Amino acid sequence: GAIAGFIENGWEGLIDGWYGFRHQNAQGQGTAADYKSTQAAIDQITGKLNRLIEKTNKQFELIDNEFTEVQQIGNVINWTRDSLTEIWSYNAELLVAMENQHTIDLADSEMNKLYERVRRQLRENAEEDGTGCFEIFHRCDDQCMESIRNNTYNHTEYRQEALQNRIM
Amino acid sequence: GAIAGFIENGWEGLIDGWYGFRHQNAQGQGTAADYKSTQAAIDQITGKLNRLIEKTNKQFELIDNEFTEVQQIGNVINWTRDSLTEIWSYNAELLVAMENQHTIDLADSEMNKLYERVRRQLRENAEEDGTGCFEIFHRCDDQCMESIRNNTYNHTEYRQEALQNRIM
Amino acid sequence: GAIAGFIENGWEGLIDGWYGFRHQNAQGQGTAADYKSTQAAIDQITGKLNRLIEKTNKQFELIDNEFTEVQQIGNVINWTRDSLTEIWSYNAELLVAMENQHTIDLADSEMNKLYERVRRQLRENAEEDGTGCFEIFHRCDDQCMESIRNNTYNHTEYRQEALQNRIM
Amino acid sequence: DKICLGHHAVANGTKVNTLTERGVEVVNATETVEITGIDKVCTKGKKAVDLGSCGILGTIIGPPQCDLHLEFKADLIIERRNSSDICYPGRFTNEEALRQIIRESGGIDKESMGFRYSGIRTDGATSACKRTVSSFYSEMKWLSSSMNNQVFPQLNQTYRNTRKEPALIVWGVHHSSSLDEQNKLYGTGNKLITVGSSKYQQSFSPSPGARPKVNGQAGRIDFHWMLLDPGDTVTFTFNGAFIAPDRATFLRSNAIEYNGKSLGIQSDAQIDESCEGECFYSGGTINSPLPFQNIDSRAVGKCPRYVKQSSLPLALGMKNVPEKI
Amino acid sequence: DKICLGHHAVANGTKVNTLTERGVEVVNATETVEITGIDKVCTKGKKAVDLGSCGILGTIIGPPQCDLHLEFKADLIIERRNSSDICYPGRFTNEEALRQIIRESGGIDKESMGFRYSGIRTDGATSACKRTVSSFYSEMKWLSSSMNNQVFPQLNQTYRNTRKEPALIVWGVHHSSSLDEQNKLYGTGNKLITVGSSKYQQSFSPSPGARPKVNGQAGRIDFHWMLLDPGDTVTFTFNGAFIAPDRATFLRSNAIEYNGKSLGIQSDAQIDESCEGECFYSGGTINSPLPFQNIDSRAVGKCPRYVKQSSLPLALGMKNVPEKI
Amino acid sequence: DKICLGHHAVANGTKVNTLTERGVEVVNATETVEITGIDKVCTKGKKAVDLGSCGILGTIIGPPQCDLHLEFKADLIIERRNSSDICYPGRFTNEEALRQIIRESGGIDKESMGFRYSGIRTDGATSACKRTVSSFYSEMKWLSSSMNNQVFPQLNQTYRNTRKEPALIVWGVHHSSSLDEQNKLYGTGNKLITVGSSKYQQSFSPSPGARPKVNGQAGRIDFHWMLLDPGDTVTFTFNGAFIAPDRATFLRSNAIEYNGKSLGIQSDAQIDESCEGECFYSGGTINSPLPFQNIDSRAVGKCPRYVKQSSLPLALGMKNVPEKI
Ligand SMILES: CC(=O)N[C@H]1[C@H]([C@H](O)[C@H](O)CO)O[C@@](O[C@@H]2[C@@H](O)[C@H](O)O[C@H](CO)[C@@H]2O)(C(=O)O)C[C@@H]1O
Ligand SMILES: CC(=O)N[C@H]1[C@H]([C@H](O)[C@H](O)CO)O[C@@](O[C@@H]2[C@@H](O)[C@H](O)O[C@H](CO)[C@@H]2O)(C(=O)O)C[C@@H]1O
Ligand SMILES: CC(=O)N[C@H]1[C@H]([C@H](O)[C@H](O)CO)O[C@@](O[C@@H]2[C@@H](O)[C@H](O)O[C@H](CO)[C@@H]2O)(C(=O)O)C[C@@H]1O
Ligand SMILES: *[C@@H]1O[C@H](CO)[C@@H](O[C@@H]2O[C@H](CO)[C@@H](O)[C@H](O)[C@H]2NC(C)=O)[C@H](O)[C@H]1NC(C)=O
Ligand SMILES: *[C@@H]1O[C@H](CO)[C@@H](O[C@@H]2O[C@H](CO)[C@@H](O)[C@H](O)[C@H]2NC(C)=O)[C@H](O)[C@H]1NC(C)=O
Ligand SMILES: *[C@@H]1O[C@H](CO)[C@@H](O[C@@H]2O[C@H](CO)[C@@H](O)[C@H](O)[C@H]2NC(C)=O)[C@H](O)[C@H]1NC(C)=O
Ligand SMILES: *[C@@H]1O[C@H](CO)[C@@H](O)[C@H](O)[C@H]1NC(C)=O
Ligand SMILES: *[C@@H]1O[C@H](CO)[C@@H](O)[C@H](O)[C@H]1NC(C)=O
Ligand SMILES: *[C@@H]1O[C@H](CO)[C@@H](O)[C@H](O)[C@H]1NC(C)=O
Repeated sequence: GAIAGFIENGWEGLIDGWYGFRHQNAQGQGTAADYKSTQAAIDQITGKLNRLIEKTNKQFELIDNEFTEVQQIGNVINWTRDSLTEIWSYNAELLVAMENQHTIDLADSEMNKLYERVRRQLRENAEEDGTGCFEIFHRCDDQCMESIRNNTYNHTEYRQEALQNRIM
Repeated sequence: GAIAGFIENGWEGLIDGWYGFRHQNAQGQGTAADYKSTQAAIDQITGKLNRLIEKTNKQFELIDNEFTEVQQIGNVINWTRDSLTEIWSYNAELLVAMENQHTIDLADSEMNKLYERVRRQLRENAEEDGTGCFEIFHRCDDQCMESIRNNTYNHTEYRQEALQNRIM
Repeated sequence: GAIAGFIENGWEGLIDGWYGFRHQNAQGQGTAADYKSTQAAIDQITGKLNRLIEKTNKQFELIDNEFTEVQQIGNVINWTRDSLTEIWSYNAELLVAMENQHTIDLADSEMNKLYERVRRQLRENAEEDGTGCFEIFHRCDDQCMESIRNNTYNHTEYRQEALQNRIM
Repeated sequence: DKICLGHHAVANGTKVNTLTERGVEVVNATETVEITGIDKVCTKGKKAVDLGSCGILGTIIGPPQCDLHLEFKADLIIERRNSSDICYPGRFTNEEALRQIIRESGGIDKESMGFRYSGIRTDGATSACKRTVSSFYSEMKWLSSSMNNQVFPQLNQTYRNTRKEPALIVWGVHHSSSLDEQNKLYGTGNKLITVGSSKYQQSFSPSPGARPKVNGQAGRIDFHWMLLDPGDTVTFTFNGAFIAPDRATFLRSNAIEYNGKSLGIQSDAQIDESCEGECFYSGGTINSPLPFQNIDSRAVGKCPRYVKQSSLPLALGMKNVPEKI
Repeated sequence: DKICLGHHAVANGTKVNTLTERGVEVVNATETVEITGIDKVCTKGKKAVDLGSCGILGTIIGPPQCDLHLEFKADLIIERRNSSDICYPGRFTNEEALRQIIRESGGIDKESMGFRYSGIRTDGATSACKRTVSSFYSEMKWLSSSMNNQVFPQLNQTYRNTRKEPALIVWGVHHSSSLDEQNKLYGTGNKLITVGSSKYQQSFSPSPGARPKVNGQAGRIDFHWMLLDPGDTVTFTFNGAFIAPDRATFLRSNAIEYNGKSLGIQSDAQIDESCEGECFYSGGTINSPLPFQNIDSRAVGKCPRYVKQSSLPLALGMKNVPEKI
Repeated sequence: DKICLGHHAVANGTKVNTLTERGVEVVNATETVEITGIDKVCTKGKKAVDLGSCGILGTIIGPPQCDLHLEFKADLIIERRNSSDICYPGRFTNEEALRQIIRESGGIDKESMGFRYSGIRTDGATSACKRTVSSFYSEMKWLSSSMNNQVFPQLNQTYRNTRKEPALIVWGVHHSSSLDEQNKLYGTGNKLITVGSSKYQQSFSPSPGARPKVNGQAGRIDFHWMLLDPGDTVTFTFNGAFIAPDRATFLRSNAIEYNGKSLGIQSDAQIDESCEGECFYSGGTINSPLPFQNIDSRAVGKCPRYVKQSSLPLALGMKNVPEKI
């Protein structure tokens, strides 16, 4: 019945977004994707694959022959072609590993960007619970949650209420 | 008339430093570059270019001839030289992209280093406003700002005043 | 006589762990390694060296001869072998530098992971002192320190005491 | 009361590799190495010629099997395996470098080199070049004495490259089956062919003798060539054993006889004019979205990079962290 | 009262390099470039043959020094420097490509090619191939007239590859010291050897003459070879100067005469059957945990990558930050 | 009241590229690919020789155009295009490998090989080597009969390398314009030159005949060479057609006759002794701060790496984030 954020868990039930909010108040529970920070992740990842082509594609012709072989020269061409293949194989494999590290890390960054955004938005009206969640110390209805989600929450409206719930 | 830090904005008017403080108090507004954290960024970036030479420069001689060509051997030398060129072109381009990612990221790091320094220096006397700024809850004159800037601010001197302004 | 955390200093006296806690309370001082976060660093670093082999090892045979040389063909084989060597030398050197950046950065990450863990665990019962340490505002005996270390500290037990020490 | 931040997950994701770690599970991934080709040469929107049985060097001299390709125009030139460049046994000098030329010509144009003759047999033929009846290279003339054992005249021929494109000029040297047979066809004496350009000058003598019988003939004809700059003369001088050029070859990417620059591929695959393709190998065509291929090292054209690996999975979404109870 | 977080440090750490910076001090490090080899060829668990004085091409024709290796079986084949492939002066045609074949054979098997003779001298010998007495290549027969200055017969020999593996067939052409000496041994006349396969056909004539004296002899013997597919016949035809094959060589990685695929190394080092090794160079063996080597560019087998650098230090622990007062 | 942290910005910054993204705007940037060369060979602080019309192989044998470079001393050797290594038509055997030797010698030293003669003409000349009057290679002697159609003696010459450096020894074979002209100069008979070292032994016969007329002459002279180890003898034996060496060439990087190791460049550019440079190409010099160049693939010396790209912009400051209202 309890809810937890990203610090432990990914959400199998968030099916129309990459990132999102899950909440809890008198009204009950809710989940909402976040469009802006999902799209920013998607934008950095579409265009991969195309960038792997730009970086590694080429134009060449025949230098040896298959239907009538050209042997002293041909034993070195085979050896040089094989050597260049190992270089390009090391390079491709490294490029994909590099691209993959960057995808995984950029996704982590948009999650942290967004949590830091909400943390600095709630100011002193809320406290971090350790699991990627904020415990809010005022009464926060469904139209106040959306306030936090769409970045228009005015922390002053609720500050004194929060501080009498936080301290006492 | 209002001031904002790095989280939204770069400062076109900071013309004698890379990083810096901008403030606000009864005395009025002010801007000051920060020498130490500017120089630390500059130090990591001078020596690029030289490092690109170390890593990619070489010594070679003639193996084919331009004024009297050496054709079976020469058609493979041309092909092998062209192949090595593509490898080194991929490598140079990758090296510059890598160096460029590192410059951009190291600069972001010296800005965050410095903000984290000031955050932990103000302790409980100040609150983050979300734009890279701290709202200070005591009276902070020009010689107290410099106190925060030169890292000698004693947060205890002002703690009780701050907490009676923060809570009430 | 005073203690400081990682933000300034490494600890020459932590000799049975990579990461650890150092504390201070009525009982006196203490130091304890942390097994989980030390082992997680060690796990990511063992298997280097083996991964450098996977990525760069090969199988080849003789193409030129040492006891009876094969000269026009041999002057290009020497030149192509030397060229491939420079490529692989650039690659090996880059691979080690890359691996080294990753070791240094992953170690920094397990230290920050662990500090962020403790920060979010103490909640409002403690304050960051700037040097990698938390000033705790309740009375915290040796069996409460272990509570913080083994991640079972219940911040609620001590909250009201902390807040009457923090605010007044 | 409370708000959480989070990211999606799926039940099973796909394993990729990073620099640091092997088998990291992400939400979404795509392959990067193409392993599957199109078993056809895809010529859609290209002008292609399948030479079939015609070896490409044959389009210059003109054996029976190359009769449909003496002048041809192509962006894409397909060579086949069983192909032959000749009928009457023998081979080209510096062949591999003449092929690479015709392969990237865009096709060849042919023009008559003007040569006329007197008191010679010029209509020499062979059961080796059969059409309706014994015949010979469509672009060459075999020159013999006109009466058996008569000695062959000392003759000079000049041709001057008029066009602004360089000319392909081929000639041959006939090597009789024995010293007797040379005497029959050219007469007794010392046989010498000399070919003179402003950059080229070589001379050739027949080397008569009993070779193995190929295509029914123990003699040989050996072809040689040169490239003739505009405004230059080739000089033919010879007293026998001479296979003379009747037409010069001009490349079409040097000129509406024009057709820029071709790619010559060697392939075992049927032509398909319905699919589009830029990269070809002996099994057909590679047409992929993917940046790498594992199909064939020796692919030619606009091609994905060949790599040893058959799989390099790329991540297209985040590290997959399954939900907890 | 207070709790700190921290990480270990040591008093002196080792300098490594990163992409960004040079000489970063870490807690722990390891070398990655191997600079030290094992000055022995390490054959533990491998079947090795040290050919010593026997040049590898000698194991086919069989000079005195190769007498112990005419049939041999090996995973690892060691060639030495002072080695000689012949006794009677002369050399192999396309040698370097015949070596690379025998080097990766796994050893060679020998079988008799069946040839018998009539009215010839077949027991020709030379002070150049000495055993107990003047002798000759153990796998070849020298064929002369049987009476001085008698002219040598015109002869035909056929051998058909029966086995499913391709056959190594070697023959020689003797080049007499002068035109006089050729007459003595083969008689006067035109000397011609012709060798015919279904893929191969070449012919050879002796070129007699005064060469420098090597191993006491001014004549020469030149060896030639071919690979004979299963079910194919080689045809020997000759009227003199013929060094004939008495046994055919079959590779063992093509067959319990079997021994898959060998590595041929060239080395100056003693054999040691107590150490294990997969990578070899002229100084011995490289057997290292390390991914790179600085020892020799020309190492062969399963090898660390060669690099120009003699050191590339890898970090195995964190950046070392010394403790402060 | 309030304090902000921040970083600088500028109004327009320059676009660079990262691994992740294309066209990121930063505050400061610098080019890394050099596109602009110095159209001069920059020899400041180097000893250079411009060979001009003198082909480099000419400095060994000594045609008229190489008269100022017979002994020369250089760190930097500049070859030109129109250069010729000879006067009397003919060419060097294995030339390209003799050039690469002289190019990296540091200059050549010359010493007399001691040869004297008897009853021969040794002062043979040619309108092809003109100085004041018809002349010949300054370091060679042309040897003829001394009376027309007289047969030429059988002669032996030995020279022993005394110095601790290996010696360059050149000789020639004259090929007369016809069999008649050979008879005039050397007499009738079989003409044979044999050259013998302890590692080298070759023999040469003239091949007389009507070649095309170059530099007014239809004959040819072909030069051959060898490297003679210290304490070794070359043996010259010949009965005609012999162009003999009068001086041996010793390299200067093998010795104050000493001048270590040279770089040989081929360039179309004027010399400038005022600029400094380490990397050269046919258009002149590359002297850049930059790590890469786009100028010429075939540059030689201490050089920036050649790359296909004409621009790879490097960032020297942070990502530029313009200020907001
Ligand atoms: C131009 C000419 O004479 N052509 C002959 C040709 C040549 O004589 C010969 O190939 C020179 O190599 O030979 C032709 O075939 C003949 C065979 O039918 C015959 O049985 O043997 C002949 C020599 O003994 C000759 O080979 C041919 O090419 O088919 C006839 C042709 O008219
Ligand atoms: C098969 C045969 O006759 N073998 C001869 C051999 C050949 O005659 C000769 O090598 C052909 O090149 O020569 C042998 O040695 C002889 C020397 O002893 C002699 O002093 O000179 C001879 C020629 O003048 C001949 O070289 C040999 O190979 O040792 C003798 C052998 O029976
Ligand atoms: C050493 C000698 O005799 N030199 C001759 C030289 C040779 O006779 C000839 O080049 C051998 O190839 O020829 C010289 O020129 C002559 C021409 O003037 C002449 O018109 O034709 C001659 C042969 O018919 C000969 O070519 C030369 O090299 O200039 C004269 C020189 O004394
Ligand atoms: C998830 O990754 C897949 C690739 O595996 C993406 O799907 C491809 O989408 C394009 C058009 O979007 C189609 O042309 C392809 O055929 C799809 N590939 C296959 C093989 O199905 C998909 O867009 C990605 N979606 C997300 C949200 O990551
Ligand atoms: C520190 O690094 C060293 C490598 O320099 C590690 O020690 C090696 O350990 C293995 C077994 O653990 C031995 O086979 C090697 O011989 C050791 N190397 C040498 C040369 O001594 C050690 O494990 C690392 N320890 C830590 C905690 O980092
Ligand atoms: C900004 O980048 C420029 C490079 O574009 C730096 O300027 C070069 O500075 C050196 C000496 O400092 C001069 O030798 C060069 O000629 C300058 N380059 C050019 C082409 O002007 C400058 O130092 C950098 N400054 C900052 C603060 O980033
Ligand atoms: C925040 O709330 C206070 C309540 O008085 C209001 O005055 C103010 O305009 C609000 N908006 C911002 C952005 O401060
Ligand atoms: C901080 O301020 C208090 C005020 O009493 C003082 O005692 C102390 O020395 C100051 N300095 C530090 C670093 O604590
Ligand atoms: C925390 O402490 C309170 C004290 O009442 C207790 O009720 C609770 O179960 C504790 N544990 C957690 C994890 O909240």
